[PDB]
Amino acid sequence: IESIENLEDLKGHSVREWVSMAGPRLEIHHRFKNFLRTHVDSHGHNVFKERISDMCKENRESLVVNYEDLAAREHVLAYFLPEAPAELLQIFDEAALEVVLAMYPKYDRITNHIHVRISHLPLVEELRSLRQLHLNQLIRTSGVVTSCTGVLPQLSMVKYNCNKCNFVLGPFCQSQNQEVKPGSCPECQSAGPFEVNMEETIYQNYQRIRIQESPGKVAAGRLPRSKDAILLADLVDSCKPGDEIELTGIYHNNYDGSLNTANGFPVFATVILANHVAKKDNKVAVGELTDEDVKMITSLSKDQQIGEKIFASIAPSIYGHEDIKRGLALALFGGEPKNPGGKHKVRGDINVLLCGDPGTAKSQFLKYIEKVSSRAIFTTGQGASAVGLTAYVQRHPVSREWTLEAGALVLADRGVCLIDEFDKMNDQDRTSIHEAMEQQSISISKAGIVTSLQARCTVIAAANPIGGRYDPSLTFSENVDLTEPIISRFDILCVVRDTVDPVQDEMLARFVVGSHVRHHPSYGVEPLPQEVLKKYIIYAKERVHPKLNQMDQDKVAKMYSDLRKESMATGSIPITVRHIESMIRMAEAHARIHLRDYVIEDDVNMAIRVMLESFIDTQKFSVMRSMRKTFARYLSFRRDNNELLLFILKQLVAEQVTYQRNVPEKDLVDKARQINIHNLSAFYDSELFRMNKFSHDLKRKMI
Amino acid sequence: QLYCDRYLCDKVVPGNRVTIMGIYSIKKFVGVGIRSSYIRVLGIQVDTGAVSPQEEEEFRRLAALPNVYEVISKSIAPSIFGGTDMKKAIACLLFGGSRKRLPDGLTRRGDINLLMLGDPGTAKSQLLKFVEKCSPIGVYTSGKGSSAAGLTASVMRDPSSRNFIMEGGAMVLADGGVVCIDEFDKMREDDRVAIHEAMEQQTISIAKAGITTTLNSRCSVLAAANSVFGRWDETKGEDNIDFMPTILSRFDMIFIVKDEHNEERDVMLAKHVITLHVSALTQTQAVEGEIDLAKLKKFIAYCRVKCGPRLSAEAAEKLKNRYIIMRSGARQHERDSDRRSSIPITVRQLEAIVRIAEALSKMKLQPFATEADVEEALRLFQVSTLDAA
Amino acid sequence: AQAGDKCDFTGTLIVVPDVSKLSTPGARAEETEGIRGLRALGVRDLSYRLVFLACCVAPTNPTAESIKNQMTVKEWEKVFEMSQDKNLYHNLCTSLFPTIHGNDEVKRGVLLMLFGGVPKTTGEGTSLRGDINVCIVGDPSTAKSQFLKHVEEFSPRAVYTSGKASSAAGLTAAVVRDEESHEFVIEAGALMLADNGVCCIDEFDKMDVRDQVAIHEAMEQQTISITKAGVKATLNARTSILAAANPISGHYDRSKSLKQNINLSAPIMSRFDLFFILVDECNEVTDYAIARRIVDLHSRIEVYSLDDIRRYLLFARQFKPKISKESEDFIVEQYKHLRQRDGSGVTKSSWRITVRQLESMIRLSEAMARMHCCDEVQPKHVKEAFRLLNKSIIRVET
DNA sequence: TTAGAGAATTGGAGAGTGTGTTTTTTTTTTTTT
DNA sequence: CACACACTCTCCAATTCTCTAA
Ligand SMILES: Nc1ncnc2c1ncn2[C@@H]1O[C@H](COP(=O)(O)OP(=O)(O)NP(=O)(O)O)[C@@H](O)[C@H]1O
Ligand SMILES: Nc1ncnc2c1ncn2[C@@H]1O[C@H](COP(=O)(O)OP(=O)(O)NP(=O)(O)O)[C@@H](O)[C@H]1O
Ligand SMILES: [Mg+2]
Ligand SMILES: [Mg+2]
Ligand SMILES: [Zn+2]
Repeated sequence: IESIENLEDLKGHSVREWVSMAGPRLEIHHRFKNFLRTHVDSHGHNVFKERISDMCKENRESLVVNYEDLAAREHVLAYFLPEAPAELLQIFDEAALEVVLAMYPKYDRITNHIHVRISHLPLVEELRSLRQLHLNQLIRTSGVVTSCTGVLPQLSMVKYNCNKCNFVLGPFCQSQNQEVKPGSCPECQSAGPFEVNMEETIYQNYQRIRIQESPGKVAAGRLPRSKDAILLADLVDSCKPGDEIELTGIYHNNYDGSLNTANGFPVFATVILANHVAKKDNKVAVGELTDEDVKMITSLSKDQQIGEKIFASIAPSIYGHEDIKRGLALALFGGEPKNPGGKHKVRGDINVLLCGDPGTAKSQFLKYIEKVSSRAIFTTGQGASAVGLTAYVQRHPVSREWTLEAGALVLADRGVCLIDEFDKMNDQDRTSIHEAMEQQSISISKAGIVTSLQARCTVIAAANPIGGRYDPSLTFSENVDLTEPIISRFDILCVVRDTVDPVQDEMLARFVVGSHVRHHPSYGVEPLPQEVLKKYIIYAKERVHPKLNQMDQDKVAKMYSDLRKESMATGSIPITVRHIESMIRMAEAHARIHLRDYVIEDDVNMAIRVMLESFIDTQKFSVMRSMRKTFARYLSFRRDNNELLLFILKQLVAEQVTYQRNVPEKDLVDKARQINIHNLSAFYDSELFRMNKFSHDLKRKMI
Repeated sequence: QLYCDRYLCDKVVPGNRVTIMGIYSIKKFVGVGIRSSYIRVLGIQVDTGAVSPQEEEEFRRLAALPNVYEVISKSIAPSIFGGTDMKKAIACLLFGGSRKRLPDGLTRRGDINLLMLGDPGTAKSQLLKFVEKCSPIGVYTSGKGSSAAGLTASVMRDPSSRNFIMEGGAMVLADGGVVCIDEFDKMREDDRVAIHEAMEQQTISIAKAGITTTLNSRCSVLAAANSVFGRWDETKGEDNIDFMPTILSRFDMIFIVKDEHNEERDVMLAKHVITLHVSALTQTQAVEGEIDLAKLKKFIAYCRVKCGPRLSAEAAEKLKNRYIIMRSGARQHERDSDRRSSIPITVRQLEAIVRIAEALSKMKLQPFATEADVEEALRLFQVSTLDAA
Repeated sequence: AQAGDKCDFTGTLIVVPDVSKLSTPGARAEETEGIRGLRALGVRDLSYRLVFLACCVAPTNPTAESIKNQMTVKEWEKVFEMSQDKNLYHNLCTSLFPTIHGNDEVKRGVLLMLFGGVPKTTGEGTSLRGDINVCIVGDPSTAKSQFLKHVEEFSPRAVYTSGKASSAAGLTAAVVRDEESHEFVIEAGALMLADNGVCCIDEFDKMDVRDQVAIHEAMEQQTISITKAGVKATLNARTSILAAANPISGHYDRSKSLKQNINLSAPIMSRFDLFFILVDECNEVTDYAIARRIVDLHSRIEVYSLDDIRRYLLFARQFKPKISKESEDFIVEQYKHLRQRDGSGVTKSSWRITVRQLESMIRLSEAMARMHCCDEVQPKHVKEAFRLLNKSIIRVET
């Protein structure tokens, strides 16, 4: 077969038969092999070497190709791909298998076929806009998955035992169109009750989903359109009911006598043969992270001011509210679940309650967390129910047996449940979340179903006080209207007030008007870009797991004991035992923010500060100052310790001068590791050595 | 779906945890080439009706040693600081009394019902989660997430054949064991009145859609609840309880649990919690002076199936006189208050004391309950009587 | 064509057989008696039903570039005339509200509510509200409902509704069982139907509790979040609200503040950009003028037309004014003035000046610049917006 | 030039094969009570 | 199961082609 120098001249054919014949088929095969081997990104890095290597590391049998890259590098393949998608995807699968077995010669033991998936295809279509013009073409659509079958085995290459003799009928390919009837046995011509040879038959995973238009893209009072889609092989369980997805697939039609007799006209059934599923929720998975991305994340973690940067990156368009940003950062990164002895589970997720005045950006904080977090569920007040929050039982739509279904807390199982207008809920709806908040489970005993579902989510709620205005004359317990069991289930408990303060009002006004200028259609520390923050968050949550070695038990124990005393004194907030475990969770969350594999006293002091400041915030005006001096003098607001390193430096300089008269930074840091004062960067940024005329340089190491 | 064959039939029941060994296969007599799959079971390993003789004689030893009650109580929820009387009552609930049928055919309940009621953050849910895992038969359900039909038993039509069938609820699934009803104050009153018969008579009489029967629900109810005002709020007294006297009289013990703010208690509790969180990485080493959960589960099952005690005569005399004294005290307390207490002291509470004494003896595999057992039962019950008065 | 539309269908009446009875080589076959004797029909009988086959559909009685190309040169000239008109503010007010006697400030507020601000999206993806919300409180004898009627009959895509619900879905949304599927589905409310429009809510003081709660999310975040059995949804409610309300006990008292005169809570109060109050003064000359105007509208009648204002509004709303630095300084200083003035009554139950009122000033100045088709907001626009906002604060206090 | 006797082709009768069929109750959930 | 429809195949004989005599 001679190489074909121009695929583009169809010479009167259509694309389907043109690429079906051998010459153009081999030319397409070689072009796709060369594309995979030689395509490089803007930095010159061979992207497909990395992608195939990751696929073979993880045994995933599927290779995502970016259509933008294909169109940029090899034009005619991008030209023919949407016109004859089945044929070219078959050729691409063959070529990808050749390249994969060139890279990893033993990968045939793991797979026998590589599925090339296409992403970022510009041929986006609305479900309501699909026409007969799109038939047998590669389309891209969006919608919410509303139904899913179980993963079912489907015949792909089926063999039949002959009904009389021992012969086996040849491989017949399943089509998605009709049942394959064997015909007659070529040995003996019998055509009786044939039966499938299960052992010699090749099966494939099958899953039929129904997607419909997303409820925010449909018009009000209008019914949504929907399509069936077939997921085959490793595309099964790419989505669940409720998932917003983008779906690339072949728009396929076949004759259906049922539709013909339903309509009275020869109407053909339609289905999408899915090629690529991408959840609009998970725009970036952990598998999508490249070596550049993880190198960026790990190098960025070494900044040593990263905690302030991460805190500042929480809702960068909101002035002030540094304590809110801190608490939301800790909740967003989260702690670690633990189960000592396999018999005592304790939650790792941190729950947050933002109570306070109108127009104080509580809802804006909640919508920011919704936007930034993967697996965010947002709900509001009366719009939620006990049943809808937790889980619900219904007659199955077609078969009519009772079936359990996932509520918001179950759907957010490794994510965030956001409850705006939390005080406006019904008590019966609000009490439903207790088990999910603490025990991280939802137990249902209804209509013959008796089971517990996992609801390991983090609850971030927003509320108003009684009368819609916080009263410093009263404590939090006196003006919230919530009760102790629900108040104690929130680890971080924030009060936001809108009191007059002219200088802060001027700065806030300038920030707000500057924001309106910046975002037109066209604290000090600087934040991360939000894309980088999302990548950092998912890496920190999935690839990093803090472990607590010690936390200086005496400090936290004494703190908890007298925090209990003052809570009993004022009645401002119940403290129970949950606040201790909140301390451990917040320490683990700060360690995760710093990407530490092990928790340290830096994290413990951060958690201590958060707890004490919020508890102080719950108090009245006069009581608040006395509480401030109480917990500040006696307990640990460990701001800095520069004096010890200062006189260690002075002592070392005095001894060195005395030695020389009659590498100092190495001497200093040696003493700083000998004594438990290891955070020396703070001393090097502080003024105490500077006005004493010392200085530092990481290269010269002289001071 | 699982296909079992010959002796694998009735080797398991709903609620069992299993490891199946079998052939993944299609049935062979939505889509075109779709085939329904199932596992043809070739072996069943119930993860955990028989005790090996070595386990058997070790259980005899464990019952024989003199401080078995204390060892069991320390084995109940070892990760929980304090609550020793509550753990002891839970041990009595786990072992249960002795069920009896009298000469006239009337049955007397053997199981013990326990209600924990009060302040938040007092490990009530952790105790329920322990008991559900430690009991040989045990189910956990939230009061909010349950209904009358789903608790006792439900009636429904089958798509395979248009006839009405029964499906067991929590009580039926836990028949022979414990139902751990968390959030017990949250369930609806109409759903709460469903379990009265299953609590006392230990039966569920259904007459619905033509099918009329009486199922068995011989199970303990261990319930957790909060006060009406969240915390107990000690000035309120009887207004802290919205439960009816009917449901409250069906509970053998009602532990009103109050979170006591004491400084040394708080320091010890905090150090315990911090050490508990710290020790998660320590390879799960064995411990002295207590029973592992997997062993205590088997021991409870063995004692339940083997030993049913009775009261001795002198022990019964002691119980009689103490009951009369307690009844007079309760009457005079209600008269002095000029108001009815939410917790009534009834003949079911007498029989509850009897059941607790029998459970204490069953821990030791003794055919008879002694005055010591009756005294300990009365000591545990007088916490519930403290909770009444 | 969509369900509820009244359409003229042009085509043919045809007859469609029961095709399930017909057996052919392509496909085999699946109280009145049909016609018989066809080979394809066998021993069965063929019934018929009448079906209309429409070659054309139309209604029975009916981008920026898209607007430009759709409209005509004469319409361009009229748009340019209005853009260059002096006294355009009051001209548009009088043209939109001819039946209304007086209440010239309420007319201005409603006009700027129609023009609206510029929506924006933050760097983190959260949205900043562009729509303007206005509430008209007054005695039942005043013109509060007539403002809503004029707005609704002027503007397209607008809804009129009472605070009390005519349906299971009231203002926001509801969840009801499908009669065909026996399945829980959304029923859309007035705000959802008014998405990207104006919702004129009369008797706003009489909301049901579900709407009283969900209006919090609908008025500021412009979404309605539903979490019930069988349905999880975030429903867009990008609507400008024109509310009308009655004082408690049915009449206003000027000695009391508006917070004392109406039952709206402080969270609901903070949502509205402008508040207006109508008191029925027992003034004989005003009654004289009212009767004259009404009977003239009924007898004699038998500046600008509403169609012209529709075209000009549709043209002008595509403008996106930017904030000048000097106008930014003016907004900042005006908000500092407003906040420190509110500090004199913050301890004594004022309509406390939240950040929402700063952003309402921004929205109102942007609406002014849109009305004048300006590329950039100016201190004159900021001053007029501040005038309306400040007068609303003062009238709310007393 | 017509038509009639013998041989070959086409019409259709009928023998044989394969396919399809005979209001009711309990429970949930949201909204309305 | 069993009793009607629906469909195919085969054989039989009736009509038309070819060659001859009246
Ligand atoms: N400190 C702030 N910085 C920036 N914008 C702010 C700030 N405080 C309030 N806002 C703005 O105020 C508006 C209202 O915010 P929102 O989150 O709805 O308030 P809220 O906390 O939800 N009050 P409420 O809904 O009654 O409970 C938004 O446009 C915010 O951007
Ligand atoms: N004495 C204790 N020892 C150890 N952990 C404890 C103790 N008391 C409370 N906790 C912890 O507190 C948390 C809450 O426990 P939980 O079982 O929910 O108590 P509860 O009384 O049921 N709370 P509530 O449902 O609001 O009444 C868990 O993480 C427990 O481990
Ligand atoms: Mg809010
Ligand atoms: Mg609990
Ligand atoms: Zn054969």
